[PDB]
Amino acid sequence: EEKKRLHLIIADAELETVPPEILDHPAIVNYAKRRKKRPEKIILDSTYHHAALRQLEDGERRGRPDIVHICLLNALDSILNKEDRLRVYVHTRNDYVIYIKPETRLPRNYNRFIGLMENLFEKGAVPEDLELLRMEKKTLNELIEEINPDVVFIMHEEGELMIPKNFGKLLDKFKKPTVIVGGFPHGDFKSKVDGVKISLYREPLMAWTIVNEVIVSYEWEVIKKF
Amino acid sequence: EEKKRLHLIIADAELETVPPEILDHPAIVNYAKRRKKRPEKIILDSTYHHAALRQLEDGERRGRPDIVHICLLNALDSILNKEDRLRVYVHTRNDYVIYIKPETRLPRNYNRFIGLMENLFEKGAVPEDLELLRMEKKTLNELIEEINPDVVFIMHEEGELMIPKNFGKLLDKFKKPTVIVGGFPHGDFKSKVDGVKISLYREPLMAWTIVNEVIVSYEWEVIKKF
Ligand SMILES: Nc1ncnc2c1ncn2[C@@H]1O[C@H](CO)[C@@H](O)[C@H]1O
Ligand SMILES: Nc1ncnc2c1ncn2[C@@H]1O[C@H](CO)[C@@H](O)[C@H]1O
Ligand SMILES: O=S([O-])[O-]
Ligand SMILES: O=S([O-])[O-]
Ligand SMILES: O=S([O-])[O-]
Ligand SMILES: O=S([O-])[O-]
Ligand SMILES: [Cl-]
Ligand SMILES: [Cl-]
Repeated sequence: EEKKRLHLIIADAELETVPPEILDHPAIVNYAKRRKKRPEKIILDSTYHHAALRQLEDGERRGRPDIVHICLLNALDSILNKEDRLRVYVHTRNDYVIYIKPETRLPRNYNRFIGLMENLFEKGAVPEDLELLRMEKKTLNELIEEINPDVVFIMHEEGELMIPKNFGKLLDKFKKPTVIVGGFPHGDFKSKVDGVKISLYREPLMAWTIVNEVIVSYEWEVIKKF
Repeated sequence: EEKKRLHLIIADAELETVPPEILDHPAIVNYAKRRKKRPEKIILDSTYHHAALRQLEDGERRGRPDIVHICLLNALDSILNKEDRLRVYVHTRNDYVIYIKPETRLPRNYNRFIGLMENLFEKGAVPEDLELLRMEKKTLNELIEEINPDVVFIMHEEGELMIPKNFGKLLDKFKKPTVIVGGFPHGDFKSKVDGVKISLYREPLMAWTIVNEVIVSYEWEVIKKF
């Protein structure tokens, strides 16, 4: 825990159980009936639950646990992760953080991932002994305080434009760089924290693409055998 | 169609409708009843269908359409794709090929992706006019013949070890390099074609990780503004 590592936060993520406001919406009730599950225990998924989101605040961007899934598959299966050069976290839109042990094997199947998220939200930590995933009430600033990095970067389409290769070289100049990528499909961050905004392209990209550019660019600097 | 581009083939992919042999397996019948769908029309998914795979040849590696989904999300959302430097194809374990127009927006949600695959397998091309996805009976060699590349690389854990950065530099020395990545979770390729085997790491990696390493490494060579 003294070697250089990237601390990557997928932040303001659209990962939540079904909003209390819409628990009785027919599309929710029908879905939960079919799944034989209590609605309040179910992970919100706009693919199934869109009809119920029409009237919800930010309804159009909520319920995107797919973004976290694909980001985490990309991050945890990375060479950077295997070389013990990555720590990854999820901060959700409702100010919960998920801590992930680096050795975690995330379900490749999305539906199995959702099942895992349902278990995590219910029990607070999974599995019982290992606690490969652990969740608690926490703001993005509180998380950053815990990491105590020497620099915070916020990946932002409007930030300082950098060639991805060059951003990797920049990250390798720090001991404990934190990079924040939004876990939401469009719009602004909800959590304004101090950090350096960095663009890698002058068009919007998906979170997983940004994850890949950052991780791969860093890999080729920080792993001396590369 | 004269600029350098990477032609990326996700090959021998575990993407198929339910095997004829197991259509009457209870786990298949129950699943298809629940989905109100004809079993033969359903995409095989080991997450739901594993009980029926126990006795099938290669049962343990079949029904992994998740691998294709995550590979294609990674490929199509890439900067390389946006710069018109990528052509991507799927060749399946049953000798079908899927051609993908570069502008295709793949469903981010896995279950919506499966629905799209069901439609594609049924109709041969989707959507009706656009034909962003098109499928036909075809071997991997026949596909390579169509591409007519100046080099074929086969990403293989046992191949010539290369630093990913350096493989990108190598790819940029060709006009029309084809790269093959297996779309199967473990084991050997089924389709032996002529090509140069390249390892990027001396441990096994998932297909999507290899996809990211290849695409990102190439990007930083082939896109002159990088
Ligand atoms: N062009 C871009 N450069 C850098 N980060 C980006 C870009 N497009 C999107 N992102 C990041 O991905 C998230 C999801 O699109 C955004 O909240 C942001 O963190
Ligand atoms: N270490 C590796 N180097 C290169 N390609 C690999 C490696 N591990 C797996 N692959 C590729 O990913 C596919 C799925 O693991 C394999 O069939 C192969 O194409
Ligand atoms: O059955 S309820 O606890 O999901
Ligand atoms: O990893 S499991 O979801 O196939
Ligand atoms: O209803 S059957 O055609 O899937
Ligand atoms: O892109 S759709 O699957 O959310
Ligand atoms: Cl929540
Ligand atoms: Cl098939």
